[PDB]
Amino acid sequence: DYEVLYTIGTGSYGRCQKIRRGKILVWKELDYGSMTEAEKQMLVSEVNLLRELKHPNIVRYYDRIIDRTNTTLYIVMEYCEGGDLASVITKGTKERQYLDEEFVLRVMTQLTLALKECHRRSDGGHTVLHRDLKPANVFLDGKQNVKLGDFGLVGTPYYMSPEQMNRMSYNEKSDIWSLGCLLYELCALMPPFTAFSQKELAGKIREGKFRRIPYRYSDELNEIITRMLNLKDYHRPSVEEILENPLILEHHHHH
Ligand SMILES: CN(C)C(=O)c1cccc(Nc2nc(OCC3CCCCC3)c3[nH]cnc3n2)c1
Repeated sequence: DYEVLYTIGTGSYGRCQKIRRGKILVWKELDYGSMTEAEKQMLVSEVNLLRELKHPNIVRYYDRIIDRTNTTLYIVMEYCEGGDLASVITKGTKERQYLDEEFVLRVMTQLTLALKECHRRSDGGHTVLHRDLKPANVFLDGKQNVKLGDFGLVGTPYYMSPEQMNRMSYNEKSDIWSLGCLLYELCALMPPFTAFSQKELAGKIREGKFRRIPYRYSDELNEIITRMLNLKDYHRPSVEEILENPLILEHHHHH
């Protein structure tokens, strides 16, 4: 059993609390109480799927607690001392300091490794797609290594992939599109498409145009991020094609 320190916040899946076993962790509070037998069964399936993922750049699963009185499944996971990537981005904006290209390459490399484990399971395993890849779902450890978490169970691109816009199923290249949006935003300190309404946003995406990332950043880094933002999913690189990029070196794999 564990002790609750405080509530960190509330995600779309439910509340997340900082807890202590004296190992510091978090749990995600998944309330199955309004669910039918069928819906609860789906929940079990997804949680069992996600439970299997293991990777140094994926938030580590630790345990599950079934609390029948509270009608709640508590999913115990790694606490990430460094916070989220969103706060890094807002920090850069406030300080008027762009992130170093080296740090961007570390984030791109580690997130792509994380997604590689999902898209290409190292252990046989059923493929998983993240489905909610945005700076708020990317956490950081004490050394600011990437820990991808909060797997998916506005006038912002993150909630409009071209697959959504075209009524086609979310696929692995839809994850890559979101990765492109995220890395773009890390470099420019703003998303590649901005708008006041979904309609205006859809218009901007459909044109597929956006500013170059800042000239701080090499042509090679601009090109691979841009490639992830191709309108056609088959023009976007797979995780293997990303990792083959000449920019990505051994030391980008862990800091
Ligand atoms: C808003 N935010 C990221 C924080 O307050 C914060 C600050 C320092 C360390 C952490 N550390 C952390 N935060 C998490 O989820 C954050 C929570 C999720 C629901 C939406 C609001 C914010 C974690 N999930 C798994 N491991 C985690 N480690 C979070």
